[PDB]
Amino acid sequence: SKFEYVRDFEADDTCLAHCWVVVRLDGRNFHRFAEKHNFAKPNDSRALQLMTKCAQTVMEELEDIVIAYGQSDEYSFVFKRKTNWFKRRASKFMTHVASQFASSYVFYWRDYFEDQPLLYPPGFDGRVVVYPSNQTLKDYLSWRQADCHINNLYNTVFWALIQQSGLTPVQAQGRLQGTLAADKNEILFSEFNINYNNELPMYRKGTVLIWQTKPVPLHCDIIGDAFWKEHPEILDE
Amino acid sequence: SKFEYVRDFEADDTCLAHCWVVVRLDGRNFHRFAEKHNFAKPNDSRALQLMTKCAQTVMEELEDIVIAYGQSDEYSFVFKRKTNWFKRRASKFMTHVASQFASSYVFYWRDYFEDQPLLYPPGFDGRVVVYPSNQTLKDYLSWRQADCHINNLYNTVFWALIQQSGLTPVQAQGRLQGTLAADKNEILFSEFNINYNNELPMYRKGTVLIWQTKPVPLHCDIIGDAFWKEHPEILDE
Amino acid sequence: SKFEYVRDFEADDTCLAHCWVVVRLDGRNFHRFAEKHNFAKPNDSRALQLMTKCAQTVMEELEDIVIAYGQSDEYSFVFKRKTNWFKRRASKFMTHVASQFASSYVFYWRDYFEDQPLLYPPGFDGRVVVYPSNQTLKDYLSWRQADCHINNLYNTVFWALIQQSGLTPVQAQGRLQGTLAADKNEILFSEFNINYNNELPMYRKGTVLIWQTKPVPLHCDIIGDAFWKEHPEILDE
Amino acid sequence: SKFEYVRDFEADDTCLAHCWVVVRLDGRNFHRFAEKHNFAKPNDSRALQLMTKCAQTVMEELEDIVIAYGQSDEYSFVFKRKTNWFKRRASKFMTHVASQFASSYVFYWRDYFEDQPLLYPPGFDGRVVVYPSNQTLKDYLSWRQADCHINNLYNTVFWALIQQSGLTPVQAQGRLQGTLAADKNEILFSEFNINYNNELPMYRKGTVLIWQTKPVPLHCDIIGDAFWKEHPEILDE
Ligand SMILES: Nc1nc2c(ncn2[C@H]2C[C@H](O)[C@@H](COP(=O)(O)OP(=O)(O)OP(=O)(O)O)O2)c(=O)[nH]1
Ligand SMILES: Nc1nc2c(ncn2[C@H]2C[C@H](O)[C@@H](COP(=O)(O)OP(=O)(O)OP(=O)(O)O)O2)c(=O)[nH]1
Ligand SMILES: Nc1nc2c(ncn2[C@H]2C[C@H](O)[C@@H](COP(=O)(O)OP(=O)(O)OP(=O)(O)O)O2)c(=O)[nH]1
Ligand SMILES: Nc1nc2c(ncn2[C@H]2C[C@H](O)[C@@H](COP(=O)(O)OP(=O)(O)OP(=O)(O)O)O2)c(=O)[nH]1
Ligand SMILES: [Mg+2]
Ligand SMILES: [Mg+2]
Ligand SMILES: [Mg+2]
Ligand SMILES: [Mg+2]
Ligand SMILES: [Mg+2]
Ligand SMILES: [Mg+2]
Ligand SMILES: [Mg+2]
Ligand SMILES: [Mg+2]
Ligand SMILES: [Mg+2]
Ligand SMILES: [Mg+2]
Ligand SMILES: [Mg+2]
Ligand SMILES: [Mg+2]
Repeated sequence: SKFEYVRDFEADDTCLAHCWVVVRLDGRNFHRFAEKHNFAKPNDSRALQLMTKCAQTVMEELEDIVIAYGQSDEYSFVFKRKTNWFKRRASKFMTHVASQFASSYVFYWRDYFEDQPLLYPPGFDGRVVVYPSNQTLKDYLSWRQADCHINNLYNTVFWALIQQSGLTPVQAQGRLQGTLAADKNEILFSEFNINYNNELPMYRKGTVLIWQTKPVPLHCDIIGDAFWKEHPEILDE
Repeated sequence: SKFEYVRDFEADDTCLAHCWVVVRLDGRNFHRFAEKHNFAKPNDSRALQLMTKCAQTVMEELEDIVIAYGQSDEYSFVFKRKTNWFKRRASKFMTHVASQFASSYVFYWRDYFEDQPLLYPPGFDGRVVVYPSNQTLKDYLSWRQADCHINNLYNTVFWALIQQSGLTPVQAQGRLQGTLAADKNEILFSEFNINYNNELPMYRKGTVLIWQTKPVPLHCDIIGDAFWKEHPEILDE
Repeated sequence: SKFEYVRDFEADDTCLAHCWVVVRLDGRNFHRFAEKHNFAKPNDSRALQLMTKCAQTVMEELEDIVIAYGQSDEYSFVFKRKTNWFKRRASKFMTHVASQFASSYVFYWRDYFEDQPLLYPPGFDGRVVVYPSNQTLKDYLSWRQADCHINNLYNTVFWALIQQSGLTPVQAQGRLQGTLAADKNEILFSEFNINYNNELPMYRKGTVLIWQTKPVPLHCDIIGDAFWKEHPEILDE
Repeated sequence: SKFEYVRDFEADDTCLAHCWVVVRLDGRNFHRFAEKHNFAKPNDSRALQLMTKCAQTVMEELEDIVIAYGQSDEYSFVFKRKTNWFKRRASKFMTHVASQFASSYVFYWRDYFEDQPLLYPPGFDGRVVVYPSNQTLKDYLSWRQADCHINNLYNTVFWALIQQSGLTPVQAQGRLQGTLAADKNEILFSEFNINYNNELPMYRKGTVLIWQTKPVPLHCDIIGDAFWKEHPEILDE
């Protein structure tokens, strides 16, 4: 050797046994990316589906992933809790998911933005997070979907006031400050004749991914017991 | 909130202060990748330069990277020890580097393999490693370059016995087993008239990357004090 | 400051939320300790009760400890899973438990070994371990009690062959090698007229500690659902 | 097994190679302890020497400790950077030091407080901290000694105003608020005829411990190059 001792400094990063491991990817500086690639506000069917695409690439190229959830510039992958893939080394789980996803992005870019030219190669960030119980995991997801629902309902009526109402951003925010759920939902139905509840289920619920085999996308609620009692092969395994 | 508590389970991963942080990327299952994309043995000018390309993308899109080194299906990025980028969160450092690199790969694929068609989107793995001293860091690099030199000298004469000598792999390995440095180096000069020491400096030394501004590639030795006394802006900062 | 920056190098050690934290203490070089303080084989009522003593000291001086279990030169303390004591910093949990226990040992030494003189100050080691589920925690305990039962049944018949049978250690081990449960249990009943099942419940079951208030010691089985259905205030909290 | 799988949940805690490991002990609730055991303000020769005692116990019973430093209710042990004791497992280093120290405390209590009766068994806390360079380590110590010097100079004149000047605490603090170094140092020399610089070197410099063999206590400055150039066997090893 004479130099291989340096390998000793590599610290362990094993994830806690019998726990759900979760890798959450989120595009870097994507606010600036959507700009330069003219993304549709508040939702851009192309983007969401490209992301859902990459997501599947990942769910197929990697392993033990029993579910994924996407929304905005992000995706979460939930590996089977008894996974033994890579000895549960957190560093592996996050870097493979992250790299795979990022190379799949530029790859399938044309399939979704046939007209639009990818200006530069995009960045993504990762992280691993361990959830000890099905409840905590479930809660994690709900935290995400719910985050989605709170952002879409905000952006939908936020951009309708800028575009279809001709208001500068600084205004639309000043006008929506303090509004409740029914508050915004009304500003839509009555101020733009938009019935939120009719919006695409991929904008107000995000995207789910399950095996059916292959990773079939869905836009159903995952916060309610129903979805889970309907799909028990996912958690009790 | 009502669900945001789940965020609390995200464990710290801060890297030890005043230490060199190092991210080392290495292509996944690349043995099978080089196969399907017909890579040249023992070296493939295209591959090495694409890698060196991505590497620069990374050194520009990210920050505080004072040096990089590449070889085979890998690259190491050494961030400035007093870096404060991302509060030294190991998870960030590795996933950005990994994702960026992977998206840049498919992006600039044509520029290097204009003829060859990228068959699928490639995978990369990451990791962070902290080195407490300039000596240990330097040793790390030497470990890499030296690893490079030991593999190239082995593969060069390993493939010359299979290709230009018509030997099955199982043979060439049985014939090289136990050979010393001068042993292989001779099997070349006298059995194929190949003077190893004349081989491309990018095959037997790998690739280095420094600022000159922009990331200029080099193929000089980094194991010898010379290189460092010649470039002190890199370590003593 | 001018020197306080060094405080920054103190790494986080927070234990995973909603998880059972467990500190397990085990006397250092106690084999040599029991020797010099003439401990009774295979059990020494003094030792076990001193340990159970210290254990209570700990359960009172520290907090959120919902249960403890002792045996041989060790004790395990199980903190309430939603504990927030010390922000769940693993380093605190283990060092307080360890120090407290060690000072209580020398303190109450006379109360248990009134005749015997403590020769030197004894050492103890600690560690923290996180268990994600009640099942895993329960399993942990069973692992301990069961370890206890497997050692006591071995030592009881191991020392009866050395003392009451006049056999050198090397022999008694050669004679017990390969024996089953009923094998040793018989070597007792028929070779020394000792009915194992009649042995003190503190030798073959160890010691448990629960609040009743104060930490009341017990010597009942904790591997069987009974104990738990009998004491639900412990886990479901 | 059938239960031993639970052992798998024990996470690694290895300290970074080629780095100074440091265990810092600090008495728990000692403010209340000194009270009940009538400690002398601002310094109590008994306490400081008992602590320095325990400290030596530790430096002898454990290993690779190349130096220690004490002051107030605390002590720091600095293990030799290339130590391999316990595979550098942080959990071991801190719990042994902590337990050993705590049992030695109650043990040698009489030798220092022959008159005073130890009321209850005392608590201590631990932690491990890794320093990458001799400079950072040195700085750590200076941080401690300097902390000592800043507290002793504050307490000395803080208690002289309460005792020898008959002022309630709330006052003495209101009077010392905003004073500089020369400010307090003068309030002494001129208001109580006390020349600080003449105070015991164990009160304004703390305590150091080196091998000479055995752990010989000292009260010299360790912040100045002198001490180190005078003792090079400690760091360059
Ligand atoms: N117009 C448009 N922009 C979108 C859409 N989905 C995501 N984005 C963009 C704008 C959002 O600021 C961004 C996602 O939020 P982030 O918090 O990740 O912001 P950003 O990516 O700048 O931050 P980060 O990369 O995490 O540092 O992606 C979409 O459907 N349409
Ligand atoms: N023909 C050819 N293959 C190359 C060249 N550079 C790298 N490779 C391939 C073959 C090597 O097995 C591989 C790099 O070694 P690795 O140990 O990373 O193997 P592999 O990527 O299969 O493992 P891993 O992905 O780490 O699990 O990349 C090249 O210039 N020419
Ligand atoms: N005679 C006697 N010895 C006992 C009794 N309880 C414990 N011991 C002693 C002998 C055992 O070897 C030791 C506990 O087992 P350990 O595996 O902890 O051994 P030891 O303490 O030497 O190792 P360690 O300190 O963990 O490095 O304590 C007892 O009741 N009677
Ligand atoms: N009278 C007196 N008290 C002392 C002496 N040395 C230490 N102490 C006591 C009073 C100080 O508040 C205490 C050491 O400071 P700490 O910050 O450790 O306070 P305390 O032990 O309450 O906090 P902790 O246990 O860390 O939670 O020990 C001494 O020589 N004389
Ligand atoms: Mg983010
Ligand atoms: Mg983002
Ligand atoms: Mg986002
Ligand atoms: Mg590898
Ligand atoms: Mg590879
Ligand atoms: Mg490789
Ligand atoms: Mg042990
Ligand atoms: Mg032991
Ligand atoms: Mg034991
Ligand atoms: Mg403290
Ligand atoms: Mg204290
Ligand atoms: Mg203190």
